[PDB]
Formats: sequence, structure tokens, C-alpha cells
Amino acid sequence: KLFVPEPRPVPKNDVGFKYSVKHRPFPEEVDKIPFVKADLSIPDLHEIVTEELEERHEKLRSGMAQQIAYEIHLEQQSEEELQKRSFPDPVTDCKPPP
Amino acid sequence: LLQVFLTNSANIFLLEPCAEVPVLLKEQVDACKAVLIIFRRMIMELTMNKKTWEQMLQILLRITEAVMQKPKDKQIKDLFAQSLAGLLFRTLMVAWIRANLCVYISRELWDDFLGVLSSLTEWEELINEWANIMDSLTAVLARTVYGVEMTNLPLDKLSEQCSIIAGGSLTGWHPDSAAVLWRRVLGILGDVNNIQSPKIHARVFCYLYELWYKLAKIRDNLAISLDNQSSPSPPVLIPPLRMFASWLFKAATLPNEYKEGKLQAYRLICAMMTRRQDVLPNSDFLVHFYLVMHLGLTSEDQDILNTIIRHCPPRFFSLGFPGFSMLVGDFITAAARVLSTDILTAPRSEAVTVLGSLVCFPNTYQEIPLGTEDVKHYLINILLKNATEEPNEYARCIAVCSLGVWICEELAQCTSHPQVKEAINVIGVT
Amino acid sequence: VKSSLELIPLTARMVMAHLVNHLG
Amino acid sequence: LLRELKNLDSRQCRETHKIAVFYIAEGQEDKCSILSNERGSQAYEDFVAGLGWEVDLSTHCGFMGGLQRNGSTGQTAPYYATSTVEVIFHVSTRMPSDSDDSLTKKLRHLGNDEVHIVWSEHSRDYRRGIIPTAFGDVSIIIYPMKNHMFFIAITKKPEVPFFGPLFDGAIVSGKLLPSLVCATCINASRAVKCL
Repeated sequence: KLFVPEPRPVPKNDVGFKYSVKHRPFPEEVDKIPFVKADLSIPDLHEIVTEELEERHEKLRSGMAQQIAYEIHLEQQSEEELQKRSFPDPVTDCKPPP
Repeated sequence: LLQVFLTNSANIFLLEPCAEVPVLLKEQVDACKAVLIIFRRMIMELTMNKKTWEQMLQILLRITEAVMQKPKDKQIKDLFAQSLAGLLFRTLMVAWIRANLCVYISRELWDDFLGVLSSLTEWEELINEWANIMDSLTAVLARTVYGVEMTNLPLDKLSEQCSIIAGGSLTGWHPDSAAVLWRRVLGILGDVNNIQSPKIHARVFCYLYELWYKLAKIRDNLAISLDNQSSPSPPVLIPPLRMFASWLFKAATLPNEYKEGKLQAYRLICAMMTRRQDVLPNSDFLVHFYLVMHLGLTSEDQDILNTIIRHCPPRFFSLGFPGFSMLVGDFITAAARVLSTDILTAPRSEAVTVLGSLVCFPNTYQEIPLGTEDVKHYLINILLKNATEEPNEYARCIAVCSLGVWICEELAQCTSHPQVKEAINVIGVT
Repeated sequence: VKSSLELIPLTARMVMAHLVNHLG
Repeated sequence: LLRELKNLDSRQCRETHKIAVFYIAEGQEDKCSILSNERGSQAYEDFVAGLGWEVDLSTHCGFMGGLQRNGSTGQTAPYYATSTVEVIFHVSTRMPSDSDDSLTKKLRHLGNDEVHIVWSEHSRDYRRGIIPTAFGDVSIIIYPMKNHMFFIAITKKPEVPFFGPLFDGAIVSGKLLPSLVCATCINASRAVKCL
């Protein structure tokens, strides 16, 4: 008779372990020690910007904010499209030739 | 007795300089060498209280500040100063480490040590000794705070197959003491970018890259199942991979006299940001990284482009860092610029791999500020030019494969782009 | 860039046979 | 003459290829849990569904590639064949692994293949040596990304020359992933055989 392929198995999304912990480079007992003048050798990011790059810094910040909004919108539309589609995706489901 | 001995013997280093190298300078050097040898002998096989430690540290600091405070001579190259400093730096650093791990040290002494070391950052031997002591401290930290041996590692095997300084009363290597000691010794030189000599800057940044590589190896080696039967949960303590970035970002804006340092900083930051990130970086850090990358890619020196492209695989795109769209256009322009040049040492393979990696972004990322049709036209023009001009077989093969992938994408999305026929013609002639 | 039967007859015969047999 | 005729009839008449497909879930870094998976993500199932139709092993008259009729090695498997090329996938999420002997059989079946499609949603990069095997000269690795995009990384032995239409570090969308992956695997198998 005709060749009818077997149905695909149903998948389950919740597979595998999930972890949500807090990472600290040093134990909390270290934080109790007061800082000395040697601990300030590495400058903070606040002081790393000079007067010649302030306008550039502001322009990059605004551009990055715009890009974040754009990427959030694209993520929303992509997840909506994904939830619209069904499991047996016709555009990429391989089937025997007639 | 030993206190008054060291106080009285400190005068031998403060001896007047001699104008006769063969005999007077040789005798003074030998005497100072003997004194520093007995100092090193007594610093390890003897016990002492905090007053003796403070006196010894003060004597060493005064000797170092006095004997090395003659930079006004340029045509005179007497071996006296360097010959003493080569051992004096090591002795001072070892004594400081031992004193810190043995007894409490006041913060004023720490500040004096930091100042006297920062004011004398123009000597290369000091840099070498700092590098060696930092290597030893990092090995100790890896052995202690993370429970990982540097000599043998699970990855290495697979390849083969309260503290007194913290306010307590415990003496020895402990997670509290080792961490603060390593953090404090890291910034002894002060802000590195204040260093004047470009060679010293390059040496320091090369060692910094080596240090980051060791830290990354330690981080990767962590959380590995030796029995290959159960995956352990990731530990709550991880090495701080992205800690030196504050130095790198400032080193990236230095003038052209520090070109080698800028290249090393670019390599380090690019290798740092191209791996998996355990914790999402903050917004300000991302802004700084994007700004420095944008400045680097749109530079004029070809060495800058070669360094920033040769070490930046599309894994950076794969990481999905927020707001990285502008980097798409910047990387396209950088790849075009590097492939226009015909120097055979340029990273052609990496350039074409990066160029072909972005081949699907414009279609899925419609209406990106960095037009979509204009960007696609520019990218396809560059691809067509590369497919018929690359002198390296590997680059040409990658270009042809990327062109085929682009053709497949255009057909799948049904763009009806007129450039498809030209790509088909290019394939046919090949 | 910088840079035992003959296979072609056997391949030609196989291609001709395959086209004659399985085409359509 | 009878023996020689039987031997001649035993030989295949098309191009046969054998491919192993794995699956990695978040937080899995050991052989036991990686080989004990019985189901995958929706994207993984869709991707495997795009590599060919399903064939019942009980009454399949085509290529086998070491599989068995009794159902011990699984009941269904993807199948893609053409006028001259036939490919069968040893998907690791279809073979039951409810016992230690089943694990040994699955390992000895998957370890004899020369091409691995190591899907990986893990938060850490895939490492060579997690799944021991003498073969495995080509190991295509897929890392899912945002906006339905995908990342493809290829690790090959030094002896194997450039083979595939997918360069290392290529980024492809979801629509092109099955066709490109299948073609790359076929070309890799051809290169390994020609080696």
C-alpha cells in the first residue's frame, strides 16, 4: 500500500536541571575587612571617562538604549511568531515524495 | 639584639657612591650582597614579634627609597644601582608578604609601601619581580580558596587521558588571608597607565594577559565530574575573570606612543569578552565596551584592525550580549578594510569567517539602524568581490560556502533579490 | 590562488543506466 | 555460485551514510545523564523532524546501519533517502535507556559512527571527551541563540580536509538549519570515507 510515515513523538520542554545561585569571587568574610589605599589602584568606571569623550559616551548610551528597545520588540514578535506555529512545521517537515 | 643589629647594619646600603668600579664598587656590592643574603636567611628561619617586623619593613623601605633615588644620570650606567635593586626588590616583596601573613600590619605602613613602590615604577627588574610574586600568589590562591591544584587539573588529566591579618588570631594560608593579600598585592604598582616607558607598559600588559589566561584556565577547570557519572552543581565561588577591564579601557585611549600597549589591551579585552559570561554585565560596562570597540574598529592603523579581528570569532555574536547591533556594521566595515589590503600576514581566514557569519543577520534583523537593503547590498558586494579575489585557498573556500549560504537564505525568504543571479554566475564560473 | 578500470567510463555507464531506469 | 550470488545481492546499490545525533539539556556534563535522555526540547524535536520521515523498524526493508528488528534499539528513527543517497540517523532520544545493558548497547551503537550532530543547549561550551568513542572525526555542534537563530561550530581531526558547505562559526536561521546540516553531514561522511 502507500508509504505512510510514523507520527513524531511528543516533546516535553521541562527536561534537565535548572540552577539559580549567587556567584561571589571572594567569601563574604573578606568584605568585612576595611579597604586600604592599595585597593583603589583599579579605577572605578565612573572615573574612567575623560572630558574629551563625554559627548561620545552620551551618544553611545542613547544608541544602546534605542538598540535595547528594538531588540526587546524583536524578541516579543519572534516569541509571538514561535507560539503561533505548530509542532509539525510545514516549511521544514521532510516528507516522502508522492 | 637583632633589632639593633639590623638598625646598625642598614648603613652599609646608605654608603656613598664610588667613582672606582673595579675595586671600591665591587667591594661595596659584595658587602651589600652579603647583608641582603643574611637578611633573606633570617627572614625565613627565625621568629619575631610585630615590633621587629615593623622595624625590618621600615628599614627595607628606607634602603630601597634611598639607594634607588638617583635618576638624574643618563650617560652614567654604573652597575651598582641595578645590581643592588635586582635582589632588593625580591627581598622587600618576600619580607612584606611574610610579615603580612605572620603578624598584623598597620594601614599606614601599607600606604607608605604603596607610595614608595609607585614612585619607583621606572625599573624593569621591579616589573619582573612583581610578575613572579604575582604568579606565586595566584598559584597559592588557586590551591587555597578554590580547591584546585595548579600542577594537576581534571582538564589536565583529561588531556593526559579568623586570620590574624583579618583581625583574628590564625596564622597561615587561609581563604580570608590569601584573598585580601592577592587583591592588595595586585595594585602595588598603582594605576598601570601612569607608567611612562612604553616598554614597561607593554611588559606589564603582557603579564596581565598571561594572568587572565591563568584565571580563565582555573575557572574552566572548576566544576568537573571526575567519575563521569554525576554532574555537580556549579560552585558559589568563581574566579573574577573580568576585573582588569578598568585598566584596559583607559589603556585603549592612550596616545600613539603606547601602540604596543594598546594592541595588548585590545587582545586581552577581546579574548575576555568572547567567552561565556556567568553573570550578565552591567549597563555601564556594556556602554564602555561598545565605545572602546567602536573606537578600535574605526581606527587607522592596520595593526589595530588585525589584532581586533584575528582574535574575535563570531562567538561574540553568539553570546547574545544586549544591544550589539552597531557592532554588525562596524565589523562589516572592518572586514572590508582588512580584506582590501593585500598584505599576506593579515588574518584573511578570520576576516572571511567573520564576514560570512553576518550573512543571515540583515534578513532576520529587519529595520536595524546599523538601511537593511543598503547593508545587504554592501555585504553582498563585498562577498562577490572576495569570492573572485582572495589569493588564499582557505579564505576563498569559506567565501564560496558563505555565498552558497546567502543564496539559500535569499531563496528561502523569497526576497526576489536581483543579486542572486550574479552569485549563481559566480558559482558557475568557479 | 597561490595553490583498474578508468573511473569516467564506469561513471558514464552507471549514469546512463540510472537515467534510463529510474527517471520518472 | 549460489554463495557468490547471495554475497552480491547482499551489497547495497546506493550510497549509504550513518549519522549519530545526541542531545544535551541544561546542567548535563556527564556520560550517564547525556545518554539517558528520552525526550528533548520542542526546537530539538522540530529540527530532528526536519532530517527525514519516520520509519517503523519492525517492517523496514531499507538500510539498517546496525539497528535491530526486535525493538531493543528503538521503535522509530528518522529516515532520508534519495535516488542515489540513503541516510539513516541514530537519534539518541529514541533508543530506550531504562537499564545498564541498554546504556552499553546505546553507547556501542552511537560510538561506531563517524559524524556526530551534538545538539547542546548547555550553558557551558561542549568539551571533547565527554562521550568516549574511537571514531568521531567530525562533530557538528549547534548552540541555540535568541530570535530563533542558531550557531554552528565544527571540530574536526587534522587529517580531514575542508569538506562542508557550513564553515566554522557559521550562523544560520531556523529554516535553513535542517537542509544545511544534512548536506554538511553527507559531505563530511564522504570526506571521511575518502580518507
